[PDB]
Amino acid sequence: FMRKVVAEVSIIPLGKGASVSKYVKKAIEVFKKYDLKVETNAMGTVLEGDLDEILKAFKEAHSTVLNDVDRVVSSLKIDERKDKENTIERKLKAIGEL
Amino acid sequence: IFMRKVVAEVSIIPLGKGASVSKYVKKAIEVFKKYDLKVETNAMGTVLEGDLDEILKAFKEAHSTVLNDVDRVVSSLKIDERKDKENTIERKLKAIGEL
Amino acid sequence: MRKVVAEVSIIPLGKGASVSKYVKKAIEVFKKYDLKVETNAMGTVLEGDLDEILKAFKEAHSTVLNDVDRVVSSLKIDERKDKENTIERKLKAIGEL
Amino acid sequence: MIFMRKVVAEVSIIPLGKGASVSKYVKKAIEVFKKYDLKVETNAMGTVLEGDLDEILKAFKEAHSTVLNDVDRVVSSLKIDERKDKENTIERKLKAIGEL
Repeated sequence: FMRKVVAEVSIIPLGKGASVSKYVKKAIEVFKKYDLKVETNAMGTVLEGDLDEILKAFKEAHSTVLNDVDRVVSSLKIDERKDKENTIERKLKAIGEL
Repeated sequence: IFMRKVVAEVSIIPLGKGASVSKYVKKAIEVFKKYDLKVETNAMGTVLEGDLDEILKAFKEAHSTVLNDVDRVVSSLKIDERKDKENTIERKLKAIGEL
Repeated sequence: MRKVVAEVSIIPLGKGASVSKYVKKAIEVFKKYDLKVETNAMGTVLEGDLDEILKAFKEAHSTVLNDVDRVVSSLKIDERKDKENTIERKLKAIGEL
Repeated sequence: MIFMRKVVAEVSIIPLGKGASVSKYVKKAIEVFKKYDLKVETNAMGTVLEGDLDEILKAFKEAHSTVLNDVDRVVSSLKIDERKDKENTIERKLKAIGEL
């Protein structure tokens, strides 16, 4: 990485009803192809790594799901700072989660 | 006796105090322990599982707790609810093989 | 009165292509409350009491859930205590009014 | 605008700096978006964009980065709504929602 950040992604296919886990699992598999730390939770997936890699993984993940459906709503949230390292563990420690 | 279970995610961001906002966020998270909710904090937000009304109240309090020490706060609440299957963190994670 | 400016986005997960149909229903719900409502292409901005917004949010979400099996709704709140916060004030502060 | 893959999006660039006021930084981000080949419609909680997906991703990164140059931390969000069965435009969504 050159410019590390911490992010969270959510990819939701529309028009396929409520059972969409099969599509979401596909998106998660996409992130794992990149040089990123992947921590999936029940409402999205947190990523740690190069900003460009995250942007590319986000687009691919979104696009992969869209390939199987007609509409997808995807969200990408980036948290980047200059005063400290941008890592998952640092954020967790800062709030006493470790 | 009445449980309308949903899974949600909350993020509270205090503004005007620079980059170091963890001290405020920690306080907001503490609030959740007072409610009958499952709490799973991650690096970008806090996932909650429990009654919808309880999550709405916990959200308002967490938001307000931070606003007490800062001048401005931007808070987000996302709700995921379905009526065909149980709304639990465990089931969602199992469904995608994370458990 | 505890005024805030907020944004609500509701995603209904159905098997048809028209979601706007259900979202329109959610927007009508907002209008039953004492709130200023400004809908845009990605969500609806609300201005009014925090409690009223929380109630309106819950009802809008629930109304859509009555038509589809799953709904993902988001509520974002921007509250400040140093100044009065309103839709028009926020817009003018950035020269977008 | 010029595109190969049009989508409708909403962005919010939140600077974590000194003082509750962030208007200066927010306007800076908005000016960045306007420099790209996109339709820009700012509302009180975010900025809606219409244009090519890649142009939006580029604009997003630059807006986020330009704000980060002035403050020590930035939390930026991008939400994309893309469909293949109908055109992805602000106008269509507004007409479909009863606003136009």
